[PDB]
Amino acid sequence: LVHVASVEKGRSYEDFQKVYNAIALKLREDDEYDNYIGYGPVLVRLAWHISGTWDKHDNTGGSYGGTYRFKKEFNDPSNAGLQNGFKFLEPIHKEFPWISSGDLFSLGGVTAVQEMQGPKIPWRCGRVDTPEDTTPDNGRLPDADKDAGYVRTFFQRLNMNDREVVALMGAHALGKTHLKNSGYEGPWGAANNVFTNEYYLNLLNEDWKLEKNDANNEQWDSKSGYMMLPTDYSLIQDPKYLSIVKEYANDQDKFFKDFSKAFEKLLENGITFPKDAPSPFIFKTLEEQGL
Ligand code: HEM
Repeated sequence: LVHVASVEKGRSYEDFQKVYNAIALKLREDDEYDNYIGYGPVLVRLAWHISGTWDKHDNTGGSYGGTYRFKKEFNDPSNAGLQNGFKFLEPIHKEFPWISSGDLFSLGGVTAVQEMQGPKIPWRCGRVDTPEDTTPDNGRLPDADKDAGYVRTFFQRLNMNDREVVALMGAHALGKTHLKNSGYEGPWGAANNVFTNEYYLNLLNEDWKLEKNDANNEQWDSKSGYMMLPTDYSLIQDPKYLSIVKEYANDQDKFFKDFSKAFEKLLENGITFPKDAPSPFIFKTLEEQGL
């Protein structure tokens, strides 16, 4: 498959900035969701899950075709709980009916991170909705009950290397697990709706204890009320992952720069951009705009 980026006809920077503003303002307004964590965490989880179905071998999956909108992908077990992020973005799509689904889903992730005080993520437009028969089959998204060699091998299908995987994983400072969605329960830290290098600091500073949870799954629990998944705990079991974890713990700006590069690569995998295409857009925050 080739997937050529096609700008939505007649739209420019100013148009996409209005869709960003709309998402950012509704993030401000619906602050009560999930005990006052707000929708920002589920929105970056949604942008990583629409993107994480990609396979570099045959160019199937990825963010381009906006296929999460179809039943098969929407009802994938690994996506339980994302229906909340979909329902949030849906009034915004009715307001701007011209934006493609993959562009809206991916832009929700960019808006969430920058409004939660994160790095600026450059974003590119151009995904085109594709038919229901291009919807990836269930089962391409990663398991939590596994080790550092599973993680390295999995992320290789999206050709992410070690540094990219560790940086990407740092988005687990946001939000929390929910027993009814994934069989795991608890947050990764205290400030779970502000983007910081906290996940790395908890991983190197907490006295973690392995316990079974109410779903019979194992997880690492700390005295502080925080949890780590087996796949998360892997990053300090592997000698190569652990030097990067330490590096991000001592330097949030290096983590912000590397997370910025890898989240954009994750959102653009599987998409060919012609060089007549617009440069990546850097969107302003509500705060930068005085709104
Ligand atoms: C091996 C990789 C990964 C695994 C096994 C994994 C697994 C999970 C699980 C089990 C949950 C909890 C879902 C729930 O109960 O609602 C979760 C949540 C979340 N994940 Fe990951 N994760 C992985 C990678 C990533 C990456 C690369 C990102 C983002 C760039 C990410 C972002 C999030 C966010 C922000 C949440 C919280 C959402 C919320 O609060 O509802 N994850 N992850």
